[PDB]
Amino acid sequence: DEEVELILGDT
Amino acid sequence: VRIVTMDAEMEFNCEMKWKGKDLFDLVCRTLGLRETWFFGLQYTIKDTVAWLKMDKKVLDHDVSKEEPVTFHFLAKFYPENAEEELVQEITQHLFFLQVKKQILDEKVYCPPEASVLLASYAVQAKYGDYDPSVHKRGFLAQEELLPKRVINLYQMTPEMWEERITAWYAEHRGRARDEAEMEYLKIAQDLEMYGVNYFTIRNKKGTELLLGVDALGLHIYDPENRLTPKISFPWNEIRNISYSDKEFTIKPLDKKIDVFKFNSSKLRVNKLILQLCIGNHDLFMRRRK
Repeated sequence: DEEVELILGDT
Repeated sequence: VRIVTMDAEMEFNCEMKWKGKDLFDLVCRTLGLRETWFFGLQYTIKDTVAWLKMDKKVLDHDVSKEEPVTFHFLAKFYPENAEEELVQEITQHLFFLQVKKQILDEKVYCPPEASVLLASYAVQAKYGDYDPSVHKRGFLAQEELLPKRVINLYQMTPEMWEERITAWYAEHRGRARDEAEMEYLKIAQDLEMYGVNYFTIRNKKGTELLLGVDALGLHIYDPENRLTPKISFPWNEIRNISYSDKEFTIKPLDKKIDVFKFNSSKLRVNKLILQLCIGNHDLFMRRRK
């Protein structure tokens, strides 16, 4: 279970 | 390997060092399929759907090595507007068949009147123009045109149902097989459960809820109602999604709305969710570029 982050868009 | 589509079955001689992208491209070239981004190759582990990774070894996957080794070619993601986004008749046809199957198996709720209209377009697609000299009473009797739930909601006999469907069928005269299958898709894509991936989750309190993931965003449902979400997070309305341990957290692009956190136990599921998220967000943005 790896840590994941999704950065959606640009701001 | 054995590649199973909705209407057809392929057999393939695969080289041991080939990769998902190879086997996928092979199936895609074989089908004449140029819109590849909607699709994937499916096997299931332990009651959970899994998809073939493009950059990873084919035999490295948890797929049963026992021959033949079997993958189902299926749409992973769904367009927002089918008529607009599906250019090739092949892609349209693949969607039509898979969606129709979901509806007949009650994976996607369809109400009775809509189900009859859908059945009528499927009949138009298969049999062409209604011809009373060709098609007489009993001609649909061995077809499965309707969800069992719709049939059970009424006392109607097969011939009563045939009459309701034929009544609509008669009015479709002049539509080609592809136009009929597209009229089917235009109706189906407005169904509320259409193209939604459902996952059992739990919130902080431990209340069991449902996570949906689709082309428009993320959605939280009461388990009893898969039609209307209690909360929706449109893709262009979310700053980030975060995952660590058994927990997800959804951070809104507006700081004045609370973040939503939930627990999902099964690990394989959690990857699927992230996959689906990334995939759907990507497609959401590229339609707007």
